[PDB]
Amino acid sequence: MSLENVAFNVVNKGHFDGQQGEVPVSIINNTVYTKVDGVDVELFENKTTLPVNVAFELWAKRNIKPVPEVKILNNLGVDIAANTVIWDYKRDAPAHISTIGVCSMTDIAKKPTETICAPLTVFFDGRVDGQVDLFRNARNGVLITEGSVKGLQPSVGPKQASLNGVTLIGEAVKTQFNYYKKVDGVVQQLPETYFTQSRNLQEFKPRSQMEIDFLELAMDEFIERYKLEGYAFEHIVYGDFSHSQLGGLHLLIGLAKRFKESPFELEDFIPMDSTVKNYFITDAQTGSSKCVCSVIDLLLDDFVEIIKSQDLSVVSKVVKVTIDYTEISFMLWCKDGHVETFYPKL
Amino acid sequence: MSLENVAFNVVNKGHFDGQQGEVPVSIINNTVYTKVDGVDVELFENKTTLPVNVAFELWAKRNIKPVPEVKILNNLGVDIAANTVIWDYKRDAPAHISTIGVCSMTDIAKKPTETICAPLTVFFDGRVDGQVDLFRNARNGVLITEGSVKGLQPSVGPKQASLNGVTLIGEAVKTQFNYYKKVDGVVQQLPETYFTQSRNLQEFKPRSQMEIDFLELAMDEFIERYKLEGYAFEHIVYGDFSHSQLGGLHLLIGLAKRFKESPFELEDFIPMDSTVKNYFITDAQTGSSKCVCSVIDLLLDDFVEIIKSQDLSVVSKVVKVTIDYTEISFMLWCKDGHVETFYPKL
Amino acid sequence: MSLENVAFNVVNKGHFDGQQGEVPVSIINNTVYTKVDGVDVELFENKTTLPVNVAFELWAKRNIKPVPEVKILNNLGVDIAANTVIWDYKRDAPAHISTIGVCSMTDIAKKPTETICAPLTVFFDGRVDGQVDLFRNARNGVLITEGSVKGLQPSVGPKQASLNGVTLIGEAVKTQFNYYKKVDGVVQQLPETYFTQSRNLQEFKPRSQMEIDFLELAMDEFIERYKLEGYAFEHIVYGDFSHSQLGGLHLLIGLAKRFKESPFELEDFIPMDSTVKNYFITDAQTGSSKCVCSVIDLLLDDFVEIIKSQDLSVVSKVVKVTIDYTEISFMLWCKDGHVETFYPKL
Ligand SMILES: COCCn1c2c([n+](Cc3cnccn3)c1C)C(=O)c1ccccc1C2=O
Ligand SMILES: COCCn1c2c([n+](Cc3cnccn3)c1C)C(=O)c1ccccc1C2=O
Ligand SMILES: COCCn1c2c([n+](Cc3cnccn3)c1C)C(=O)c1ccccc1C2=O
Repeated sequence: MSLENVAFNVVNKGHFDGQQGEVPVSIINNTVYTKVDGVDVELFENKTTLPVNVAFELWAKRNIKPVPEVKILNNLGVDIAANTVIWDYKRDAPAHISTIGVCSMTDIAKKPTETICAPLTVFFDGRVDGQVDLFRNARNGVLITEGSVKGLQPSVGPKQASLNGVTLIGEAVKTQFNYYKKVDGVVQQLPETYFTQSRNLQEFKPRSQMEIDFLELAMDEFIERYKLEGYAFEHIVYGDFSHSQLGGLHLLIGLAKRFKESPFELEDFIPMDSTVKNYFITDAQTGSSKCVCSVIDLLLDDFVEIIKSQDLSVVSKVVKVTIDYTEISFMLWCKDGHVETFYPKL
Repeated sequence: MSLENVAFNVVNKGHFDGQQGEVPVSIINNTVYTKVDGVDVELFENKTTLPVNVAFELWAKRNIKPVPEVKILNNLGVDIAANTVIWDYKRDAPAHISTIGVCSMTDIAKKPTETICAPLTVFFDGRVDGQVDLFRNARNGVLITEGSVKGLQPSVGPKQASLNGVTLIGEAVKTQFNYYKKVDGVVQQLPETYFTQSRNLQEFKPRSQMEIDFLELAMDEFIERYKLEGYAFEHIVYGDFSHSQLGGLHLLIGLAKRFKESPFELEDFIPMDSTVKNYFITDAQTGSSKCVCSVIDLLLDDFVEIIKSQDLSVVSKVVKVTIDYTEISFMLWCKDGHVETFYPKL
Repeated sequence: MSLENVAFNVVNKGHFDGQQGEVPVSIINNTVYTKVDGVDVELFENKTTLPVNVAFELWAKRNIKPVPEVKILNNLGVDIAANTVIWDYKRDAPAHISTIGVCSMTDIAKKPTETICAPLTVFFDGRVDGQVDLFRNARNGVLITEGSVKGLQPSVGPKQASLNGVTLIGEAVKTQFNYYKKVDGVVQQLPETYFTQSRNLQEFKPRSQMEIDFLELAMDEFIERYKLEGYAFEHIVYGDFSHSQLGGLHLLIGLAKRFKESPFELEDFIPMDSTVKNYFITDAQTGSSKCVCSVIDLLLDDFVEIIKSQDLSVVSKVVKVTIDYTEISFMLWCKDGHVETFYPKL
């Protein structure tokens, strides 16, 4: 361990790479600086709740390969990672507060076989040599692999993974993982799940013919083509901006469509990675706004499947949907056999 | 009062909504965090000169309806608001340092009828029940309403208002208010005033045929059409970029026209809401710059009216114009019956 | 000296201009505020390693004329400036930690003729009266002028200079300087040098017919036209995104071409001004990434000249090129008389 050594690696290798060497370091203002040719240059600003120098080290020792999005790990109940740091780029902080064989200040253990780790769900990366076997010996754990594991039934994970804070479907690298989980020394069967698409509002990319049609076509043209009469897409997806309180607008693709033609404000008042997000929206054009707007990025085809697979005979009820391996509650309101609204409740 | 309760509301409702409940809270680094599933998530970064936890509470209890822009309130001499917080999004801080019936740390009173409030100009919102009557009983105050008040002559305010930091002309909600003011227990007659348009440089929207022509047409074509020869629009509005010191460029629409074709730097060295703004501009293309460039966003039609309504017989003089209810001083330079320049002086 | 006076100047003149007057000032949170109509407004946030009030003063007293880019001054070995502050906008801090006749807290001297300055390479600005003569009397120094100096052989500097953080080729102002340097009281002959173009990725402007062709034409079309077969532009300039480790992509123009069609992430892990830059790149489309990607912004014509002026008979060797007056090392890899790669090594 050495602050100056960590700094040397960041300067010379872009991250911690176990290289020998030292550079001069100063710490002020929750910030780490290094001296370059007689002047101080900022290397790291600490936005975590850890000590500046500890956060610096964990950031430097972050996983720089494609890794599961934090929301996936959280949903599977991961407490800690084996011999790596999953950096949470949404929070600009470590996904997990403790480590195993990374950093002396945050380590609870050097190896995941230590008894302190037993009650924790440890994340194992099958791409790293030996970690598949560690998962077999672990009481509680989650495992990812690129291929088959002998004697374990896989769960096909999302297409996308996070690489240095960039969520992408890898072409030059593999981002689709098989998932395995153990609880109390017993291999679990992971449930059937939809997956969120983890897209952003600005450069929203469609991933189906339906989504291409939605973005290109007008509202009534689209609803007609896919026979979505009575499912209240006008409200739920397209959004209603007629009243002071903004109605619906619960699918990300719907936001992307409007943002294209008419910008608006999104306040991310809980800035973290989560399967579904709450935003305080204010529509700049109309002045329609709402304090808590639940937004989820499902493939529109998946959302259509879900809403078409519900009974529409009651006024209001909770609808449970497994998304990203967690149970998301939706509220379904109907009237005379038609949907009034269908939105996630967090 | 309760920090944890305020936090609960922000997490669950997006703002303070008087709901019961508590969440775990940590305060570090002038920042408020809450614990979500074993990890700390940032709720609020304090950029005010108040204590972090006080600023947090005032922000949470901000007015989330369309409200007057801070510049309007400042110009009318408002010192404090009755039973609400006008959040200043330009400064990312409370518009007023004291409160009435909001927060125990900043309250000077629970109700505006208390004698401490007498010398202060209190802001009353007629949309809130009872506040019209409080204004009648108040010695010093400013009132807004959507409609008529019995026995009071109104002043028609700006078309636009601020909703959650977004200045807009409301369609789904009403943003145009009637204004009333009292001084020493006497109802004032508010002066005839122009209003600034409160637009931004990037997505500048024209609001007249003249403004559409200005943006579309070339300089000489426009000046010809509206017979603006001798009023020196070339300098004042379009701007002169021939010399090291940038000449003119005092209307926002003029900046918007050039930014469209040729980007430049604007240093907002006094970041606050004000009827007219001073910027340190540097033109990227030419290298023409000026330390103090006074810029005001008047409707071009209004600006044309003002400059055409002046005597042009003297070399230099001060011209007073009521804008946003305050007296803005302009310097008018003329030569042989022609304008040389006409710009606001702050 | 006076904090309140410095603040008065910033408020009234946009920078320090030696005007008399005072405004109320508060210092909290490494931030300087001033009181305007009963509310605090932020004037300056300190991002330097100096005391907040010292950094404020140096920033206020920054040079607001076109000045050499910091990388140029660093390369020429400048330690200090005579009677001015070169503000480093890349680091948001003073380029030099000490001053001469600027600020009482940072001054080592009032005038550069003081004996403390003898071992330091002082930067002299010939546009300022008397400083040419000070350079003649100085033991160690660097001088810039707009025109000829009697009895000194000039070095023609870059076309571009920095004006208030904006690098530009001046039209309304002169940005091309003659350079002179003295070491141990002896005038030096500055070496023949290429210059970097100091452009940015987003609004990349071509400055030759070759560069226009590169941006417009496809890869194979361009390589054919300029007979660049065997120089491995496919790898070096255009970049290879086929493997998990990103190959090549060492010219800024190459990044600009791809960013146009396909965005990517650049982590500037040493945020300073330097002749060549190291970035941690992650390609959003492919997932191809690399921790240390050396990038230099040479005019493509200059880069073509350099690579065509090398012997290609050995497997690997270091190639030294004078750029921005400093020796930049390139690694040249060849195979059977063809280039494999040619990239800067820092
Ligand atoms: C309008 O209230 C009458 C009964 N009702 C409610 C809802 N809806 C459906 C709907 C469809 N489109 C637009 C608006 N509402 C109806 C018909 C809600 O979705 C709702 C959500 C959260 C709290 C309460 C309610 C609620 O009471
Ligand atoms: C050039 O000085 C000769 C007299 N004069 C001055 C002005 N103008 C008008 C003008 C019109 N277009 C471009 C430039 N100036 C003239 C003709 C100013 O506007 C001015 C502003 C602030 C301080 C002083 C002056 C000032 O003295
Ligand atoms: C692939 O290794 C076999 C020998 N070699 C190496 C290089 N190249 C050229 C090349 C051209 N295009 C793409 C990739 N490489 C070859 C042929 C490097 O550039 C290099 C850079 C830094 C450290 C080591 C090496 C290195 O060893």
